[PDB]
Amino acid sequence: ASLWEQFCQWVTSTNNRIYVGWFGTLMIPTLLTATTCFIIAFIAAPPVDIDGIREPVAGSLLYGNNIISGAVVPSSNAIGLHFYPIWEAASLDEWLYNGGPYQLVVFHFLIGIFCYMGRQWELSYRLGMRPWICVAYSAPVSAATAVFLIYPIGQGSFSDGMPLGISGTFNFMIVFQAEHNILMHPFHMLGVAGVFGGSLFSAMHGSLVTSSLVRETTEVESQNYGYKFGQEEETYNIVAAHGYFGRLIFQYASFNNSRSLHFFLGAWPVIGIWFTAMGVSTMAFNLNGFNFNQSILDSQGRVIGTWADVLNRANIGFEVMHERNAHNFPLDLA
Amino acid sequence: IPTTYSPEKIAQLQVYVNPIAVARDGMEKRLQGLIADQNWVDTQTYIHGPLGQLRRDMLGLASSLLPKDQDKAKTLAKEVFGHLERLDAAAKDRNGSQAKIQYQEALADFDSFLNLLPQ
Amino acid sequence: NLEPIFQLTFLGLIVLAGPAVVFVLAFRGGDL
Amino acid sequence: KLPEAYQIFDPLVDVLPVIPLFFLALAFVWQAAVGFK
Amino acid sequence: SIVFQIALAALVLFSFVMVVGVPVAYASPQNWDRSKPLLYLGSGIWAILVIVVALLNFLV
Amino acid sequence: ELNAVDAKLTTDFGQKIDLNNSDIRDFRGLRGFYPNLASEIIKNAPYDTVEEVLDIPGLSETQKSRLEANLGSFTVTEPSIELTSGDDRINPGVY
Amino acid sequence: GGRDLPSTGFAWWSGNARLINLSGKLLGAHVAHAGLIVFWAGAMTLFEVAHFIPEKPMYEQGLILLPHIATLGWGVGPAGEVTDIFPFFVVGVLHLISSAVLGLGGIYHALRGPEVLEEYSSFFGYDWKDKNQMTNIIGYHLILLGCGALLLVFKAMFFGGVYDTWAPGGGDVRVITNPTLNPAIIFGYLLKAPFGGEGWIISVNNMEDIIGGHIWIGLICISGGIWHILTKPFGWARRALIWSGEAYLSYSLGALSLMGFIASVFVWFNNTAYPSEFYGPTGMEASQSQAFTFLVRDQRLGANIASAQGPTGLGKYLMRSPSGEIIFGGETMRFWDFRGPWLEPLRGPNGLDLDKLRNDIQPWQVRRAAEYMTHAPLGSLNSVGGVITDVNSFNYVSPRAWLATSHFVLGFFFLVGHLWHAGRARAAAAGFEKGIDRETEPTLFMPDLD
Amino acid sequence: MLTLKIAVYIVVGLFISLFIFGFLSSDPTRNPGRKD
Amino acid sequence: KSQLTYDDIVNTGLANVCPEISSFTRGTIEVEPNTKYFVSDFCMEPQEYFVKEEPVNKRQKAEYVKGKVLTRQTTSLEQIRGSIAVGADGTLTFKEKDGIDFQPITVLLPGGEEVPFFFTVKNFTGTTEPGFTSINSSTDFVGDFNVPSYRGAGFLDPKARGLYTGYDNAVALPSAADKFRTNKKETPLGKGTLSLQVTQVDGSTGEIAGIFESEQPSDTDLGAKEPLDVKVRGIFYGRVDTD
Ligand code: CLA
Ligand code: CLA
Ligand code: CLA
Ligand code: CLA
Ligand code: CLA
Ligand SMILES: CC1=C(/C=C/C(C)=C/C=C/C(C)=C/C=C/C=C(C)/C=C/C=C(C)/C=C/C2=C(C)CCCC2(C)C)C(C)(C)CCC1
Ligand SMILES: CC1=C(/C=C/C(C)=C/C=C/C(C)=C/C=C/C=C(C)/C=C/C=C(C)/C=C/C2=C(C)CCCC2(C)C)C(C)(C)CCC1
Ligand SMILES: CCCCCCCCCCCCO[C@@H]1O[C@H](CO)[C@@H](O[C@H]2O[C@H](CO)[C@@H](O)[C@H](O)[C@H]2O)[C@H](O)[C@H]1O
Ligand code: OEX
Ligand SMILES: [Ca+2]
Ligand SMILES: [Cl-]
Ligand SMILES: [Cl-]
Repeated sequence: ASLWEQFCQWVTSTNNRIYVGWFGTLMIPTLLTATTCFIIAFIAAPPVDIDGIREPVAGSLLYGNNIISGAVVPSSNAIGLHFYPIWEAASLDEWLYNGGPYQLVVFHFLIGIFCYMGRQWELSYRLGMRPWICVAYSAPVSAATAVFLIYPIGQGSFSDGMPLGISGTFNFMIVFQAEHNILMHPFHMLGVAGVFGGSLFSAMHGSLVTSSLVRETTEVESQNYGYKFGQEEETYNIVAAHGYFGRLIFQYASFNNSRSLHFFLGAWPVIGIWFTAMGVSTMAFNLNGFNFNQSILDSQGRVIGTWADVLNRANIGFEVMHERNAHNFPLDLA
Repeated sequence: IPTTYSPEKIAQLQVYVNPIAVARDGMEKRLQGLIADQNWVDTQTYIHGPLGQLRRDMLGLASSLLPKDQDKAKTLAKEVFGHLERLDAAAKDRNGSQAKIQYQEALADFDSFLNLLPQ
Repeated sequence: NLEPIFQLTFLGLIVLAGPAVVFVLAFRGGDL
Repeated sequence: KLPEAYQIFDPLVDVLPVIPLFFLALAFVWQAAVGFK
Repeated sequence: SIVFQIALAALVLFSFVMVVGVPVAYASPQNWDRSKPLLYLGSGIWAILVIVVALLNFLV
Repeated sequence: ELNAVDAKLTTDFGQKIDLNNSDIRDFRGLRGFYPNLASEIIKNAPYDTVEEVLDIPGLSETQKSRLEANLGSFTVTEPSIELTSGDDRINPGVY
Repeated sequence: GGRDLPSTGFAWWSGNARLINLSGKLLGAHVAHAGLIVFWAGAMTLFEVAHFIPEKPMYEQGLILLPHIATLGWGVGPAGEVTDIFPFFVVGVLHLISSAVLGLGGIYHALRGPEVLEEYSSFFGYDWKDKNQMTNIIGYHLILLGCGALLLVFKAMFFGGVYDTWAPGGGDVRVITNPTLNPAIIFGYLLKAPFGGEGWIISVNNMEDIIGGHIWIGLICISGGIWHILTKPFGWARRALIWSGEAYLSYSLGALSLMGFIASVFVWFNNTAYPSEFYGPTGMEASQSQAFTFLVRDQRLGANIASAQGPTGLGKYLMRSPSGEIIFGGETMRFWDFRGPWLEPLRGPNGLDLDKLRNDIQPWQVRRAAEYMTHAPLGSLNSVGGVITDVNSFNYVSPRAWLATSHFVLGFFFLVGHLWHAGRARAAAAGFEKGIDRETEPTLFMPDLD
Repeated sequence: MLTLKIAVYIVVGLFISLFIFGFLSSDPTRNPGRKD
Repeated sequence: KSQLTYDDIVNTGLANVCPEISSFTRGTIEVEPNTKYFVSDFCMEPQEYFVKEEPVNKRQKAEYVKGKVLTRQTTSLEQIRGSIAVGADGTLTFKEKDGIDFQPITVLLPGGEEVPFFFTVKNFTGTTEPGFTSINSSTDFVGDFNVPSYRGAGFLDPKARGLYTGYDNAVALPSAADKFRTNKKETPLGKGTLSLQVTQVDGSTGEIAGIFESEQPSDTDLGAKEPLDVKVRGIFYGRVDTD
C-alpha cells in the first residue's frame, strides 16, 4: 500500500531473478565495492610498503606481475591496526603507497560475506525451507575471517593479513608455518581431515549414485537425460548402492538412510573447516602447534632427532629469511 | 621479638634504606621544582618513574622492622602513597595549588616515616 | 611416593560414583 | 600451596576440577543404560 | 589439630555418601517415604559438618 | 669485484681486531675488554696507529695495562663508513 | 513430559529440546548447570591455590582465576606480590560449597520437583509467549546484574579497593575515591573506533573510568529492570521479533558470542583490568619491551640511539609514527599505541623523549622489560614457551593467550549456535522446521525465474 | 577528502537504515507459511 | 606543541610540527666574543620538496619539480642538540651534535617516479659572516652536512644481495650469476648543503626560529643508480642556552 511497504515487498520478493533481501541491501553495495577496487588494484595499483620499511612490493599486473605473482598487497606495518580509509590519506598516491586498497577491499568483502550468509538464511525463510544452509556456509566465512581479520588482530597489524594474490597466499602460508608450526597443530590436522574426507565422501557419494542410476536412456545419449527436473521418482537405486557398499566394507558401516547420509556429508567438511578456522584464529594469539623439538634424549643427555626436529629445521630456514630487512632485534615477537 | 637495634639487623634494612634515601633526595630536589615550574607531564613521569618502586621498598622497610615499628611504618607508608595518588590526580588536572599541598603532605609523612629509622 | 596412588584412589572413587548411581537406579527400578 | 592443615587432601584437590567432564560423560552413560530411548 | 583433620575427612566421607544417595533418593518415588526425612537429616548433618570445619579452621 | 667489506677482509682487518672497524663483539675474546674497555676504544676511534689506543683521554691504570697486554691483537685500518655508519660497530644486526 | 522419541519427537542427542515446555524440569537443568559453573570456579581456585608458588609470578604458573582475585585487591600488595594466600582459598571454598547447594536444588527440580510451574504459581510459572512474564524475568535479572556491578564498585571504594597497575610509586592495591561519573567520558568510550590507537572500550586505561562505568552500568541495569517489570513490549518490538523459547535462546546466544569476542580482545590488549603483574605482558608490551631492552643495552655500550639508522634507513631504535610521534623502531612500529606503567615515565608530549631515554631509565624498568620480553605470549600447544622454533626447556604459555584463544573459540561457536537457533526459531514459528509440505511446496506456486 | 568522507558516511548510513527499518517492518510475516 | 599532553597530541600530527615562538618577537641574543652556547631542542620541519629532473637532451636547465610526500607525517628532525661558537672576528658557527637528525622521506614526482632520500642534518657545520655580536634576523648559518647512504650496509636487496651481508652475485641464474653490475653494492657518503636563515629571536627564553633550505642527493639504492638532487624548504626552531 504505502511506498515503504511496496519497497519492502520488492526487496523481499521471491520473484526476483537474484534474491535481494534485507541482507542483500548490504551485501550488494559492499561486494560490488570490494570487487571494483580489487579488479582495479590487481591490474593497476602501484607498489605497497607492506613491511613499513619503505621497501614497496609490486602487486599489480602493470608493475611486472603475472596472474600467479600478482596481488593486492596488505597495508603497511606502520599502519598496524589503524583504520586507514581514503579520506585519512593526504593524497590518493599516499593511500595507495601505504596499502589502503587492501583495507578497503577486505573490510567490504567481509561485510559482504557475512551478509551473504544472512541472505542465505533470509531466502530459505522466504521459500519455506529449513534454515541451516547458512550454518554450513559459516565454515568458509569463519576461515576467511580468520585469515583476513582475526590473525591480523592477534598479530597487531593488517600487514600480517593474507595478501589478495596467489603467490601472496603461498607466502602467507610459508611464514605462518615458520612462526606457528600449523602442520603440527591438531586443528589444522582436523581441517585436513575435513577437506580430504569431504573430497573422499564427495567422490564416494557421487560414484555410488552414478553407479546405481536407473536405466532410462540408451548407450548413445548421455545418461544425464534420464533424470527430468522436478520428478519425484528417485533417479537411482539407493538399496543397490547400500548392497554394494555394505559388501565393500561391511553391512553396518553403510548408510541406508539418505537423510542421515546427507547430514553426514554436510557435517564432516563443515566441522573440519570450523576447526581449522579456529586453529588459525588461535594461532593468531600465538598458541602454536606442538613443539617436540629435542623431546627425545639419549641416556647421556644427547638429543636424538625425530621427524619433528627435521621439520623444525625447515621452519627455522623459512623464519630466518622471511621479511629479511624488517627485524632489528633477535626475537620475532610482533 | 628482640625489640632492640643491632649491628646485623641494620645491614638487612640498608638494602631498602638506600633506594628510599635516594628517592627522598630526588623528591626534595627534582619533584618540588617540577611542580613549581607547573610541569605536569614531568611530574607524572617522575612519580611513576624513579618512584615506581617506592611502595615495594618502603613496605620492605615496614614489614622487616621492629614489632612496635612495623604497623606504624606500614601506616605511614600508606599515607605517603595516598598523598602520592592525590599528587598524580592534581597533576593530571593541572592543579598547581592542590599539587603543592599534596607534595607537602607526602614529604611530611615521608619525614615522619624516616624518623622511626634506627641510626 | 604416594601422591599418584592417593590421587588415583580419589579419581577412581569419583569415576565409579556416577556409574554406580546409574547402575543402582537401573537395577533397583528407580526412574531413569 | 594449600594452607598447612589441608595438605592431607592435596591429592583430592588435584583431581576435583575435572569433575564436570565426568558429568558430561555421565549423561551418555545414563542414556546408554536407558538404551538411548 | 587432629580433630580438624578428623572433621575434614568426615566431611569428605559424608559428601561422598551424599553424592551417591541424593540422586537415588530423588529418583525413587516408591522409597520416598523413608528417604525424604533422611534427605533432610543428611543435609542438616552435611551443613553441620561444614560449619564444624569452618570453626576448626580458626581453631587450628 | 669485491664490494668494499670483502676487500677489507683481504687486509689485516680480516686477521685481527681493527681498532677502527671491528664490532664490539669482536673484543669479547680479549679478557677484560667487553664491554667497558671495548666501548671506550670504539668511542675514541679513529686511531692513526695502534699505539695511540693507549692515549685515549681519561683512561684508567688497569685498562691501560690491559691495552698494553693485548696490543698484539690490534690493527688500524682506514675507517670504512660501511662498517661504521648506523652505529653498526655496536649492533650490526647480529645476535 | 515424555522421555523418548515417540512421545516427544526429539532424539536422545537432542533430548534437552524435550525440556522446552517443562518449566520445572528446565529450571532444574538451569540450577544444576549453575552449580556446575560455581563448582568449577571453586575447584579450579583450590587447584590453583594448591599448585601456586606464591613467589613465582602468577602468569608463569598457568593460573587464570587467581589473577582475577588479585586484580580485585585480595591477597596482593605492591607490584602484585602475594601477601595472603587465604583469600584465594576462601573464594574457592565458598564457590565449592554453594556449588553443592546449587547442584542439590537443580537435581531436586529436574528429578522430583513439579514438572511445570504454571499451575503451581503465577509468579514462577511462565509461558514463552507471555511477553509480560518474560520481561518480568528480564527485569528481575537486570536488577541483579546492576547489584553485581555495584558490588564491584563497593569493593573498589569501601572494601579495600582494587589493584591499580597505574598507581604512582608503583602498581598497588588502592582505594578508588573519585570514580568518573562524567557521562561524556563513560559513553564516549563506546563511541571510539574499534581500531588501532582507539580500541573502542578495550582502551579503558584507568580504574577511575572502570569504576565510574560500572556505577553507570549498575544504574542502567537497575532502571532497565524496573522498566521491564512495569511494562510490556511495545508494538514495534512485537512485530519485529520472534516470541518463543528457542528465539530467546538464540538472542542470548548472539549476545554471548559478542561478549566472548570482546573478552578475548580485552584480555589480549588491555593491561589495566588485566594487570601484566598477574596476567603477564600483552604481546604489544613484550614487543615494546624487547625494543626497549636493546635500546638500553646498546646505549650502555655507547650507541647514540637517537641518530642510529638501521639497514633500511629507518632508525634502528627510534622512529616516527605516521602521525609524527617518537616510537620504538623495528617491527614493533606496529605497537606504538602501547601504553604501560613501565614505559610512560619515558614518554613526553611528542612520544619517547630523548632526555628521559638518556638519563631517566631506572633499573626496575630494565628488569621489567627483560621479564616482559621473555614472557611474550608465544608458546606451543604443549606449553613450550618462546618462538615456535625454540627447543624444549621453557614451560610457559601466557594466561592471556589461554584466555584470548579460548574466548575467541567460544564466541565463534556461540555465534554458530545463534545462527542455528535463530534460523530454527524462525522456521518453527512459520511452521516449516520439519520440511517442505508436499501439497503446498511454496516454490511450486512461484513463477519461473527466466 | 572531506567531501568523500561525508558522501561515504551518507551512503553507508542510508544502507544501514534501509536494512534496519526493513527488518523492523514485520519481517517474520514475510514468509509463505503461517502468519499467526 | 603548545602546552598540552601526549594524549592531546597523539594521532593529530602535531608531533611532527616544529614548535613556534610567537608573533610580537624581534629580539636578539647577545653573544660573547669567543664563547660557545649549547642549543637544546633543535627542530626542522620540511614543507617543500623539489627533485632536479634530468633531461635527456643535453646542456639544458633541469628545472626542479615539486614532489609529493608518500610517507606520512614522519618528516621532521627534532630533539637535536648542538652548539654555536662565536669566532674571534665575530663569526657564528652552528654545529649539529645529535638527536633525531634524519628521516627517510619518499616523494612522488609527476610521471610516477618515486624518490626516496635520507633527509638529514647530520654533522652539519654552518657559519655566518664575521662581525656578528648577536643572533638576530640577519643570522644565516650556511654550511655543509653529511648524507649517509639511504640503505645501510646490512640491507638485502630482493635477491638477498647486500654489502656486508648477502650474496655477491645473482644466484637464481647460475650460469650468468656474475654478470650483473648490481652484484656489487656500494654505500657512498654523500654531501649536502644547508642554510638556516634565522628570522625570529626571543632572547629572553632563548628561542630562535627561522626558515631553512637544503640541497642533497637522493637514494642511489646501494649505488644501483645515480643520485637525484633534492631541495628541501622548511622551517626550524631551537633554544639557545645563554648562560
Ligand atoms: C576458559 C577456559 C579455560 C582456560 C583459558 C584454561 C587455561 C588453562 N588451564 Mg584449565 N580447565 C578448564 C578451563 C580452562 N582452562 C575446565 C573447564 C577444566 C575442567 C576440566 C579445567 C581444568 C584444568 C586442569 C586440571 C589444569 C588446567 C590447566 C590450565 C593451564 C594449562 C592449559 C593447558 O595446557 O591445557 C591443554 C590444552 C588442551 C588439552 C586442548 C583443549 C581443547 C578443547 C578440547 C577445545 C574444544 C574445541 C571445541 C570447543 C569443541 C566443541 C565445538 C563443537 C561444535 C564441535 C591454562 C592456563 C593446567 C594448569 O596449569 O594448572 C595450574 C592444569 O593442570 N585446567
Ligand atoms: C548440564 C547438563 C545437563 C543437565 C542439567 C540436563 C538435565 C536434564 N535432562 Mg539432559 N542431556 C544432556 C545434558 C544435561 N541434561 C546431554 C549432554 C545429553 C546427551 C547425552 C542429554 C540428553 C537428554 C535426554 C535424551 C533427556 C534429557 C532429559 C533431562 C531432564 C530430565 C533428567 C532425567 O529425568 O533423567 C534421569 C537421570 C538420572 C535419574 C540419573 C541420575 C542423575 C543425577 C542427577 C546424577 C547426579 C550426581 C551428582 C554427583 C549427585 C550430587 C547430589 C548432591 C549431593 C549435590 C533434565 C532437566 C530428559 C528430559 O528432557 O525430560 C523430559 C530426556 O529425555 N537429557
Ligand atoms: C533460580 C533458582 C530457583 C528458582 C526460580 C526456584 C523456584 C522454585 N523453587 Mg527452588 N531451589 C533452588 C533454586 C530455585 N528455585 C536451589 C538452589 C535449591 C536448593 C536449596 C532449591 C530447593 C527447593 C525446594 C526443596 C523447593 C523448591 C521450590 C520452588 C518453587 C516454589 C518457590 C517458593 O515459593 O518458595 C518460597 C520462596 C522464598 C521463601 C524466598 C526465599 C529466597 C531464598 C531462599 C533466600 C535467599 C535470597 C537471596 C538473597 C536472593 C538472591 C540469591 C543469591 C544466591 C544471589 C519455585 C518454582 C518448592 C516447590 O517446588 O514447591 C512445590 C520446594 O519444594 N526449591
Ligand atoms: C539483557 C538485558 C536486556 C534485554 C534482554 C532487553 C530486551 C528488550 N528490551 Mg530493554 N533495556 C535494558 C536491558 C534489556 N532489554 C536496560 C538495562 C534498559 C535501561 C536503559 C533497557 C530499556 C529499554 C527500553 C526503553 C525498551 C526496551 C525494549 C526491549 C525489548 C525490545 C528491544 C529490542 O528490540 O532490542 C534491540 C534494539 C533494537 C532493535 C533497536 C536498534 C538498536 C541499534 C540500532 C542496534 C545497534 C547496536 C550496535 C550494532 C552494537 C554496538 C555497541 C554500541 C556501540 C552501541 C526487548 C524484549 C523496548 C520495549 O519493548 O519496551 C518494553 C523498549 O522500548 N528496553
Ligand atoms: C546456552 C547455550 C545453549 C543451550 C541452552 C542450547 C540448547 C539446545 N540446543 Mg544448542 N547450540 C549451542 C548452544 C546452546 N544450545 C551452540 C553454541 C551451538 C553451536 C555448536 C549449538 C548447536 C545446536 C544444534 C545443531 C542443535 C542444538 C539443539 C539444542 C536443543 C537440544 C540439545 C541437546 O539435547 O543437547 C545434547 C548434548 C549432546 C548431544 C552432547 C554434544 C557434545 C558436543 C558436540 C561436544 C562437546 C565439546 C565440549 C567443548 C567438551 C569437549 C570434550 C573433550 C574433553 C573431549 C537444546 C534446547 C538441537 C536442536 O536444535 O533442538 C531443537 C540441535 O540439533 N544446538
Ligand atoms: C540432572 C541431570 C544431570 C546433571 C547433574 C548435574 C549438572 C549436577 C550436579 C551437581 C553438583 C554441582 C554438585 C556438587 C557437589 C559438591 C560437593 C559434594 C562438595 C563438597 C565438599 C567438600 C567435602 C569439600 C571439602 C573440602 C573442603 C571443605 C575445603 C578443603 C578441600 C576439600 C575438598 C577437602 C546429568 C547431566 C547427570 C544427566 C541426568 C540429569
Ligand atoms: C562498565 C565499563 C564501561 C562502560 C560501559 C558501558 C557504559 C556500556 C554500555 C553499553 C550499551 C548500552 C550497549 C548496548 C548494546 C546494544 C546492542 C547489542 C543492540 C542491538 C541490536 C539488535 C540485536 C537489534 C537487532 C535487530 C535489528 C538490527 C532490526 C530488526 C530487529 C532486530 C532485533 C533483529 C567503560 C567502557 C566506561 C569502562 C569499562 C567498564
Ligand atoms: C571388548 C568388547 C567390545 C566392547 C564394546 C563396547 C561398545 C559396545 C556398545 C556400547 C553400548 C551401547 O549401548 C547400547 O545402546 C543400545 C542402543 O542401540 C541399547 O540397546 C538395548 O536397549 C535396551 C537395554 O536397556 C534393551 O531393552 C534393547 O532391546 C536393546 O536394544 C542399549 O543401551 C545397549 O545395547
Ligand atoms: O610483519 Mn609479516 O610475520 Ca608477523 O611474525 Mn614479526 O611480523 Mn613480520 O616478522 Mn615474522
Ligand atoms: Ca597436589
Ligand atoms: Cl617474506
Ligand atoms: Cl624488530
